Amino acid sequence: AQGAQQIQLMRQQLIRQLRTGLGAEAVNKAAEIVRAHVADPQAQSATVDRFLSELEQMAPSSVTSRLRAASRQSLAALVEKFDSVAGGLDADGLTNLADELASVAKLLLSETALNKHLAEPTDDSAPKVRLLERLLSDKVSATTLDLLRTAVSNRWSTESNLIDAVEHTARLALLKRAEIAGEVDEVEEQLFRFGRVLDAEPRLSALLSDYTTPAEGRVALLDKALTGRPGVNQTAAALLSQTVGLLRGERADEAVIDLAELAVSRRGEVVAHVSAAAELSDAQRTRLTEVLSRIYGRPVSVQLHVDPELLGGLSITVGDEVIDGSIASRLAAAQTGLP
Amino acid sequence: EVAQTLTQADQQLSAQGDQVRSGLESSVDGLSAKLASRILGVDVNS
Amino acid sequence: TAGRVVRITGPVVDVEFPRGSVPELFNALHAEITFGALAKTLTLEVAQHLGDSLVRCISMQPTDGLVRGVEVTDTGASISVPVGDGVKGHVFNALGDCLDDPGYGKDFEHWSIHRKPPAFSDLEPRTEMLETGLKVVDLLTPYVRGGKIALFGGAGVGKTVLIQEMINRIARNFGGTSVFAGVGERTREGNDLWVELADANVLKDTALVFGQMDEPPGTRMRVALSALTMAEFFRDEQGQDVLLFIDNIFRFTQAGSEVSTLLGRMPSAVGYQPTLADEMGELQERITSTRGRSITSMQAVYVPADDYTDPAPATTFAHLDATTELSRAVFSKGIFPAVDPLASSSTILDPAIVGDEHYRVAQEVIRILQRYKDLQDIIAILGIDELSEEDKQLVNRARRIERFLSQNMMAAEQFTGQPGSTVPLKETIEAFDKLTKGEFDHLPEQAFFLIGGLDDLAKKAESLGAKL
Amino acid sequence: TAGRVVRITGPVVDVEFPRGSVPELFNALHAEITFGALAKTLTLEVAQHLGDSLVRCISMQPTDGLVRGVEVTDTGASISVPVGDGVKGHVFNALGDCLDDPGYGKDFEHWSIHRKPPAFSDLEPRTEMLETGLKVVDLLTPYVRGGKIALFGGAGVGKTVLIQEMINRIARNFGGTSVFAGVGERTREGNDLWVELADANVLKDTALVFGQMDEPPGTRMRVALSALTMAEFFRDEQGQDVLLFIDNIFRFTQAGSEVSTLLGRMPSAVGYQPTLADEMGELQERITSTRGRSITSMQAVYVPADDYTDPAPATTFAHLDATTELSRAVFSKGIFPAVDPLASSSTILDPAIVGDEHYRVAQEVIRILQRYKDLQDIIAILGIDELSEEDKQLVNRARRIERFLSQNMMAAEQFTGQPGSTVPLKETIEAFDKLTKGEFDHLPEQAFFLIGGLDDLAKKAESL
Amino acid sequence: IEGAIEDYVSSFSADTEREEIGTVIDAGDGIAHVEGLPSVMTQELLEFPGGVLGVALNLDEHSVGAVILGEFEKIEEGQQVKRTGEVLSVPVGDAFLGRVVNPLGQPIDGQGDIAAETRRALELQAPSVVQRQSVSEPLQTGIKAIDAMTPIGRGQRQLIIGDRKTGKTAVCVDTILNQREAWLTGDPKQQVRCVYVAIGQKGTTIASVKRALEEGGAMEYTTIVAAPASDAAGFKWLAPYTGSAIGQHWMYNGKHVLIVFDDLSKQADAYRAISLLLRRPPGREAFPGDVFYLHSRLLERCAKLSDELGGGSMTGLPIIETKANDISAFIPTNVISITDGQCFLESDLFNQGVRPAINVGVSVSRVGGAAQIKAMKEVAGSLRLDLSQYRELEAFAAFASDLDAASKAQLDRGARLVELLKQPQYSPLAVEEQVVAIFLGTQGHLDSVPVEDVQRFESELLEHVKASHSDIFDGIRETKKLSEEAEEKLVSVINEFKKGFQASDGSSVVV
Amino acid sequence: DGQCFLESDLFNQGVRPAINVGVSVSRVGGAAQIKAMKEVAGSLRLDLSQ
Ligand SMILES: Nc1ncnc2c1ncn2[C@@H]1O[C@H](COP(=O)(O)OP(=O)(O)OP(=O)(O)O)[C@@H](O)[C@H]1O
Ligand SMILES: Nc1ncnc2c1ncn2[C@@H]1O[C@H](COP(=O)(O)OP(=O)(O)O)[C@@H](O)[C@H]1O
Ligand SMILES: Nc1ncnc2c1ncn2[C@@H]1O[C@H](COP(=O)(O)OP(=O)(O)O)[C@@H](O)[C@H]1O
Ligand SMILES: [Mg+2]
Ligand SMILES: [Mg+2]
Repeated sequence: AQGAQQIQLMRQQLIRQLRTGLGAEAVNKAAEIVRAHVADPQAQSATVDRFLSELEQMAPSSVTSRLRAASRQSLAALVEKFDSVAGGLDADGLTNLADELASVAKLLLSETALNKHLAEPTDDSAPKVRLLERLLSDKVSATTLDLLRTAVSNRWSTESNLIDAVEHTARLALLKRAEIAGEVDEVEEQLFRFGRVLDAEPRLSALLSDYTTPAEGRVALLDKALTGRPGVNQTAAALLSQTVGLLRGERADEAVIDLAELAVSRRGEVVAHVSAAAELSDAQRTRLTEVLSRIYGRPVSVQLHVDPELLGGLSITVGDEVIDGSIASRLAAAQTGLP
Repeated sequence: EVAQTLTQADQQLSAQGDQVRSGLESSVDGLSAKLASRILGVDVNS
Repeated sequence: TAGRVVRITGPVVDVEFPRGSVPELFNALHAEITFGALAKTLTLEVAQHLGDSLVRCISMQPTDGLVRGVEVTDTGASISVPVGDGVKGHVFNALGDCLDDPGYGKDFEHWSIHRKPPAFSDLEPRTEMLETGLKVVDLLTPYVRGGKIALFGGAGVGKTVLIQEMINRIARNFGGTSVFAGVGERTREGNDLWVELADANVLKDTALVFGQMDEPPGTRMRVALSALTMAEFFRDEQGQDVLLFIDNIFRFTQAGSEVSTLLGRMPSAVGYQPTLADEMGELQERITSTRGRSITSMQAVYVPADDYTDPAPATTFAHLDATTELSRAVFSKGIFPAVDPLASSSTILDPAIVGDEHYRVAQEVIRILQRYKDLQDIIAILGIDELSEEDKQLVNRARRIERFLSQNMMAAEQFTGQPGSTVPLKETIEAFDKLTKGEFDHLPEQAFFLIGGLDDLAKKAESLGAKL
Repeated sequence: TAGRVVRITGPVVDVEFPRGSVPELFNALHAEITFGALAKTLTLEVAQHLGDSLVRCISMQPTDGLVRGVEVTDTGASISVPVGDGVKGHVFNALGDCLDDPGYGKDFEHWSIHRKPPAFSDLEPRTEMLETGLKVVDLLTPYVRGGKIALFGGAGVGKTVLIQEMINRIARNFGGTSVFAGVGERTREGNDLWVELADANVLKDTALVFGQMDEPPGTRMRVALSALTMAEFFRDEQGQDVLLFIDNIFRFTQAGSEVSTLLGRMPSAVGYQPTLADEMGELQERITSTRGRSITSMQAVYVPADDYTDPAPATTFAHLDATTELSRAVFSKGIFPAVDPLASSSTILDPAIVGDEHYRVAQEVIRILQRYKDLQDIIAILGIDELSEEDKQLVNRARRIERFLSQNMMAAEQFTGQPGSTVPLKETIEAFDKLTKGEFDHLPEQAFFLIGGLDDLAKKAESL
Repeated sequence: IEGAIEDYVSSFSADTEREEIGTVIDAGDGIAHVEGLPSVMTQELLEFPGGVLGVALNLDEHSVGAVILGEFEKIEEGQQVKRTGEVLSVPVGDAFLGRVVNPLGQPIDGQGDIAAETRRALELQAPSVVQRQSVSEPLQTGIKAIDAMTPIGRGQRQLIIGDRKTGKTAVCVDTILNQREAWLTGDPKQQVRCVYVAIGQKGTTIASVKRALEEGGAMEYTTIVAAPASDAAGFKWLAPYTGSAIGQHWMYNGKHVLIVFDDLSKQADAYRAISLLLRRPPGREAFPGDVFYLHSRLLERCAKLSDELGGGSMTGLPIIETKANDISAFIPTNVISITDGQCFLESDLFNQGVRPAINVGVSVSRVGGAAQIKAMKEVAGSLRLDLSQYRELEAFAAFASDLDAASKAQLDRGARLVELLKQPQYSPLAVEEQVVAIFLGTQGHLDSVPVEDVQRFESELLEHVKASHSDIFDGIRETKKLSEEAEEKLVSVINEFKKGFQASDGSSVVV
Repeated sequence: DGQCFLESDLFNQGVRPAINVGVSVSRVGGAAQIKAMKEVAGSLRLDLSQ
């Protein structure tokens, strides 16, 4: 009986080797076939359309991460104060305010001890206000006085949080002036393209990210190499130059994508980093935006990132949640699914 | 007895696997085509 | 796409790569030391991914002269060693480079030294005695052909002499291939073994892979994997019986623990790495025979400070079919091989395999030696006169038995100046059956010291004035 | 004002609260595990204030299935157990939840398990004897009222029957009650004890609190305090004399060590928690006599490696007043309770506490038994013939004494239908004085099995 | 077999779904830290690319520490990690009998798929203190020493603790083999289903154990959960829980289960490795603060259920390897505290020929006589005192002249009984045969026999009765007691056999 | 390549050099001796151990 066991075991192991091989060559040939079939644009379009239908039939659902309750609430109060006060400010006034805020943030970053003293939480903000107005009233505007007083009065977990709050207020003022000019979409697209190209060439991004080197040289590098171009929005250029000027302990591409995220969130929308092997039709884009908005309720600003490696299909990531329709992902699942 | 049965089983198993490999080769294309057809949500005539 | 060295601390190097170019774990990376005196090419094995595109690597060569920021190249694969019949008769290092003929084997097929062990369904227990001619081994620790044999013991108890003896007795007439892995041992011993194999004409059939105790921890970690890869190729591709000799396997674990804290891992009990059992298990489980494919492996296992409870030998014990445990106490008595018959074990020492008579004689010998061990303290304090008559008779028998388990080995001729001997298993069983029955109680115990069979016993008794 | 989980590492959970809502140390918090298979309400005990509004807590239940960010509710008080007469006859866990009837006692008065010992003034300067009524215990190892008794004994030695006997005597003689604290309790043994107490009809006089083997270390650390809180309510509020059983106290110590390790504290000597003495003292100092009422404790003690100098037993014995060892040898003889009169001891067996007559009688009994034990080996090897005449006389007297230390116990009625006896202390003293003097050596040995005082001895002698 | 793969491909299909993802932020030594996955539970099963599996053990605001259960070398920074929304669980059913599976319930014996009746989470709570009843049914190991001196009941946890090469696996395998007759009975109240968990053993050792079970026909009712030495620390840590889950599925359906853990010390080592790699605080012997909890929650799931829950039971036989016979080490101390009784095996006894090498002086069973049948209770009553007196007197072996008659008789009886408790390997004895052998020993029927012959005598006599006087065994088995008439017939049979028996030295054994 | 174990016990009792023969050993052995010494001292260490 155990000899029968042994011979049946050898037979079954031969069977298993057969199955494993057959499966390996089968999946390889299937990959070749699909890649051959997906070369033509029509297959790409049809895959996108069917996946969009699948998303349409999908049912809806419900759902700054680094900051915490105190810091998040203080920043919310600061942005509300800005919305209230700087609403009537003029575009040139907005640029002046942004420049003053960036200069103040640079001063705080360079002068660590003053940042500590101004950032240490305190129930009574009167001393903080007194020191801030004593040191700044000389070289800032009244609206800047009010914004800085509001920021310092509130609470933050650490000094870096205060620096981030000041930079965020300046960036949001720049975005306010951008929307005032009516080119909000233009700056959105420019920022996203800049982030993508910066991610593509990590060498330049890392070179910029070195805060050890004086920031004037790096911002000049950005101006002459990338930010200085014919088709570059001036507002986006200024925002990116400011962001790189304040870079410290952060990598440039991450900062740029965060800039784009904040800019889109300024209108309340949520960015959906769509990925596909080819650009979609305008009707396809509208359908995608509508279906994603329905799924997540809030309007969604779809951003297309072409990547031929998906072999057709779409991959939509938003808020740490991903719907993966990529054909490459399906092929990987099929391969790993083999016995 | 079991030793002789096992050695003959091994050699005939090698022969059977060898002759099965060719039979598998002539039929893998259809299996791969069906896989690629159903993976894409649409039939591929290839 | 190349990385650059960020941190250098002894054998551990941190390397930063561009996003998306981070090498896979266990990949081989190359760095250059250009300082003239120590110029060389470092091979680094990726040990960890630290995040932010940094990898922590173990260097295979000393990092002296290495500089921060130097280019680091990724080979895209693990460390690989040459495989095939060509490796026979040649000496390699952990990286696969031939030492006797530098440049040899570069064109051979190369196999990665990292491999999964055989599937559980392919494992068949091995139960077949491998007769050696050593009385103690054949009687009380019968070795298994295609099984796993270990020689445990502390420093300087005869592990290497016994490994060389087993080479002489087994590999000298082996019909297959032999692989000797020198893991973190003396270079002088490696040279002596190379010369001995060349003289014995066994080298032609043997592949030697050496990583000495002067190598950095990475080389001592990976040399065993390299030799094991050669053995695995011979088992799975050439389809021939393989002899795998490893000395000393404990050095693999020791080298692993040397870098454990530099790799950031909190130490475990007795200073060992937390992953001792897992790394040992992977390596050991690769050292096995599979159905129809034989690897008779013989490992020397060093017992730190003679402490058999130490986690390294204790963890190793579970991986063996037969274990000859050498004792410092037996060594200090002049008994060689210094085997502790009460502590050694064999999985095939049962009536079903070795037979009723062999098992009976072995059990009787062990019982007598255990009783003698119990009576040692009484004899030391109160003297032997206070023992019962049967206890005195048993003590005499046990002393003669412990002396007779001693044997003059060929590999020991360099020390004793006395030629070795080989005792057939049947003669061993008959002789120890006679001993346990008291058939040799009239001979002086000195007649039983470092001899072969009963003929040698009669000769020595004649030389001492006795006669059987 | 509710917190949220931020970190989970086994039973250790970090919880963040708003600025003004940080719970006090040892407060009980409630989180929820909603995963269907493992759904439960998780109890966390605040162990440290990490700062930045973060607290580190020990989960009283396994955290398997817990998610980061789920709400955590502060209950405003530490672990509180139900008290009152209603806890008698029921089984509770360390958190006060009734196990034999879930939801039972949820409306009772609830007392925090973290309480201070009686104030220095409130303590009784004079140590008092607890007259149990058992001849061996009263004579050789008298118990201290409000003190601590260590219990040692293997399996099948009457340990459970002895516990039942003490429950009976505290319930009947003193009109008191019992609380059993099973620290690191084996579930099988806990079920056995519950069923046996129900069968003995003494469960009504006992409150069982089980912190079982398969719970995280926090519950095993706090179960002793829970049971002690029930006993403290019975003493201070009900004005009763309580008997508190702890099995095993060493497991309370070991759970404390495990919790200390989980919180990252550096281990002290031999790997125990740095505050081992402090924790043991906080537990033991609450067991005492205050304002005319006492909690007496009998505690099973495990000695690691039989090393009495080990930090755990070394700290525990700093608080133990008496020792009672149960012997396989005595039990095999049929002597119940199987107390070892030579290995057992009491700290108050001194003339200054129990008087000179009691001390003299007990010392004479101990001397006779020790001499008999010395002669036991001779008797076993060479037989009683080789013994001297004085040796034979002493052997007979010692056999009669060692058999008169046996007693018909209250808890033994359910086994041997005969009811138990309660020998007054003076009666026991005089009876054993007479036995030692040699005023009963003529009577047969069998007449000394399982009887009370001298009246029962006379009756059993007549019956033979 | 091409049809086999054709069926899978024709049946294979995938569908997109809103998935929560994280990214591997670092990886090393079998651990991976993955950011994201905000809603991941503790102990949730995560899937990394290439079908790699991990368990989320360490959750903080930054990342999730995950133990990778295999193929860790495939883990890479930046890889996408998906949550499964499920804690660790394994399939369970009757199809697992005779199969070898890994700690995930996946067959590793190469005999095809396993039809799972259902799935069971590995961390389902043990039966409560009110869901149990007293352990009162014998679990016959077939080993005379255990069944007489430290009896095991159904639902008990009997630790088998000893140094290496003392016979612990031998004892457990003998128990499993002894369950063969109960299995053949066909009655679920008598049948015992066996689970053998192998942790950290080399694959060939597991193959040898399976071969031994095959020889005795035990694999018809035995399941092996194997986590060999090459497995990841995750599998070594989880295997006992997988075996326990299968056993619990059987236990809650009124069945009786015997689970062996060979051995829990290797599981403790694997868990310590995981905890240290996750930077959890170490304590004594570098173990985490909850290793005792590990083993205690594992072993409290072995229970005897009440009749309200079907009355099923699971008996645990954890194995512990001590070093230098130091039972006061950390893990031996914990497991000894947890279990109901302990069988201490010793190398010195083994080398003395005392096999199984159980030290009856220290071996205990807190359940005790409640787990024995009435006959065994009667015959085994005197064994404890007899052996204790024998060990007391053994110092006087050569001085029997100096000993009074009672002491010399005690010494001779003790030697006879020590020989009686000896048993060959792979030879479980039925309870009736054990009763008869112990009766021989304790009733003075071995006094006339030479010591060195006792064993053979015993065996031969047992073969005689079974051949000619099987009514004695019948009576004992059906009634579970030794009747007066059966006892008299047994005495007469013993005396006649003694008439027929011949000692090794040749002297008669009569009277 | 071997060691000479010096013991204070042997030194005190007059054995100077206090080499503990039972545990002291040379891993080169006879190769490190001239032929005459190897001839007259082949088993000396084992003889003193015994
Ligand atoms: N009753 C017995 N009679 C004879 N030999 C036995 C007996 N029990 C076990 N042995 C033998 O003793 C040796 C050790 O047995 P086993 O491997 O079961 O023990 P162990 O303590 O589990 O060992 P390990 O540490 O290797 O896991 C084996 O050779 C086994 O055959
Ligand atoms: N069979 C033997 N006969 C005589 N001497 C021996 C024998 N085996 C070992 N020795 C002595 O003990 C020393 C230690 O042996 P070796 O095996 O090289 O060390 P280790 O046991 O540490 O590997 C040898 O160099 C030799 O001098
Ligand atoms: N006074 C007594 N009379 C009759 N039987 C007793 C007496 N004391 C103890 N026993 C018996 O001894 C056994 C002791 O077991 P148990 O009560 O569980 O204590 P332990 O936990 O020490 O074993 C009981 O089963 C009981 O039957
Ligand atoms: Mg050596
Ligand atoms: Mg084993």
